[PDB]
Amino acid sequence: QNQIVSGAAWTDTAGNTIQAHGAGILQVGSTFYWFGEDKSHNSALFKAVSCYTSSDLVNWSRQNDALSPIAGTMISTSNVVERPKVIFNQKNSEYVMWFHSDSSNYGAAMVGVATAKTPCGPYTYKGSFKPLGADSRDESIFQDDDSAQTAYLLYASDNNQNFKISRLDANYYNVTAQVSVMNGATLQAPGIVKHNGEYFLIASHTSGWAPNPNKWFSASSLAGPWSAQQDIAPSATRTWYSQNAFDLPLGSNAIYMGDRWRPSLLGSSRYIWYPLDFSSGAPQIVHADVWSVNVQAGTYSVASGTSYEAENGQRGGSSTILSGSGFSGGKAVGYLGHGGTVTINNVQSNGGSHWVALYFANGDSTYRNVTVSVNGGPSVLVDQPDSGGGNVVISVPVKLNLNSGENSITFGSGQSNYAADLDKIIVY
Ligand SMILES: *[C@@H]1O[C@H](CO)[C@@H](O[C@@H]2O[C@H](CO)[C@@H](O[C@@H]3O[C@H](CO)[C@@H](O)[C@H](O)[C@@H]3O)[C@H](O)[C@H]2NC(C)=O)[C@H](O)[C@H]1NC(C)=O
Ligand SMILES: OC[C@H]1O[C@@H](O[C@H]2[C@@H](O)[C@@H](CO)O[C@@H](O[C@@H]3[C@@H](O)[C@H](O)O[C@H](CO)[C@@H]3O)[C@@H]2O)[C@H](O)[C@@H](O)[C@H]1O
Ligand SMILES: *[C@@H]1O[C@H](CO)[C@@H](O)[C@H](O)[C@H]1NC(C)=O
Ligand SMILES: *[C@@H]1O[C@H](CO)[C@@H](O)[C@H](O)[C@H]1NC(C)=O
Ligand SMILES: OC[C@H]1O[C@@H](O)[C@H](O)[C@@H](O)[C@H]1O
Ligand SMILES: [Ca+2]
Repeated sequence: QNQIVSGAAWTDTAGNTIQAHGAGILQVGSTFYWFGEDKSHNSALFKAVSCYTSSDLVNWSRQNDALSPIAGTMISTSNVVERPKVIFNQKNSEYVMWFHSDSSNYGAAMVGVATAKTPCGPYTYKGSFKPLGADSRDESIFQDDDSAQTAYLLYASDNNQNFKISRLDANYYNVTAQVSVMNGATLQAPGIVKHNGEYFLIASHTSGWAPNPNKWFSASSLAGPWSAQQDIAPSATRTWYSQNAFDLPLGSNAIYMGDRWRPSLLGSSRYIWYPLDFSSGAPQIVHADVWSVNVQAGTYSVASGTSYEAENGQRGGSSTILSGSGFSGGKAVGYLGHGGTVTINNVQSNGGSHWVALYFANGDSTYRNVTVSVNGGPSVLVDQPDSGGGNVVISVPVKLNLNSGENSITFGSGQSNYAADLDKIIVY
């Protein structure tokens, strides 16, 4: 049944908001382990490397925290611990965790290591350092599938200007040699997945918390040469408002796992997971608002839903129709909220709880929100991130309770702040 619904608030088996940002994924046997920053405290300072497990990548269960602060050290609560990655060391039968270990102004620019014999740990800190003497901020660990299972650190170096790939020693404890450097790449948030014997690097450019168009690069060796940057998503959408975290191989394709960073409320940062489809020979995000993964078969199924054009709705109050090449049908409804509404009618449904995808444009740099009322019911307030332009449409999901047969859905009523411009909705 379960569904990967990007943008919705995800909850563990305990009903608590998952707090595993900067995802790192490890698969011991039939269990998946998801590692991330715990951001419960709405701050970038360190609180925990969390630990969640699952058997099918949707139903997650929060274990003990795999790494926890230590006062007077550099994994203390005055420091920063980002993007935990974990591979398994066959030789030592040992789980080695890498992370970006830094100071609160990111001037320290180090890696940190920790080990444990249990996948979810807890892990003991072995210390932090500059890899081969150089800056390391955003990083990732690639485990090759050669016989030695050689591991590589991927990291943004020299104040994020030069992207580097270096080989890990046979213990995964330190870096033995450089392999590759892209000078002036200003790449961060890296991941690598190996597909058809070719290495694909995925990475953001550097733009603070602001999402930018993430890029793919390929090479037949980790040393290179690497292809020039290409898009994994439509450029205007800024990776569908997200930033790469982990790229997990899945059958003959992969899953793109990104974070939607909310700097002003970091705990509430969302998880953006999409099929990464290689049918063209290269990774492309499949913009699936709702989709399912069958891990055992390495397949994904993209749920198909029904589109309703916001402009075919019934406007109320001071809402308007707007025109733009970014809108589906060429139109959207503006001036929603602050006295303007639109009701979408004859939304057909077998009844129950249905994921509905609100397609909108938000030209501001800050969040808006919209009220959503089904058949005159009490409204839920749905968040609307900055979209990248009044002509750029991304989508957020809201789970709604419909009746069998004909429903209505009302946007913008009972809110004094303007909402974002509604392009359409897709009822799954
Ligand atoms: C729903 O979206 C609206 C905007 O679309 C959000 O309203 C904005 O809300 C913020 C925070 O509540 C307001 O901020 C503050 O303004 C006061 C003085 O006005 C200032 O002293 C504070 O430092 C802060 O900046 C902001 O005025 C408001 N802007 C607009 C245009 O409405 C609202 O917060 C969202 N609601 C939810 C539940 O997320
Ligand atoms: O804001 C913190 C947050 O955002 C990301 O990245 C930023 C930081 O890693 C930061 C560290 O100094 O560097 C940003 O990059 C600029 C660089 O692009 C510019 O040209 O020069 C300055 C030199 O001071 C700086 O290096 C980067 O955007 C991370 O993705 C996220 O995890 C978190 O750290
Ligand atoms: C976990 O989610 C999966 C959906 O694929 C399913 O087994 C069920 O809904 C959940 N199981 C439990 C025990 O909560
Ligand atoms: C790795 O080597 C660095 C030198 O850059 C050193 O500072 C650090 O302590 C070493 N750590 C381990 C675990 O070998
Ligand atoms: O500020 C009020 C207006 O702002 C515009 O940017 C938006 O496209 C309109 O639909 C309306 O919301
Ligand atoms: Ca439209």
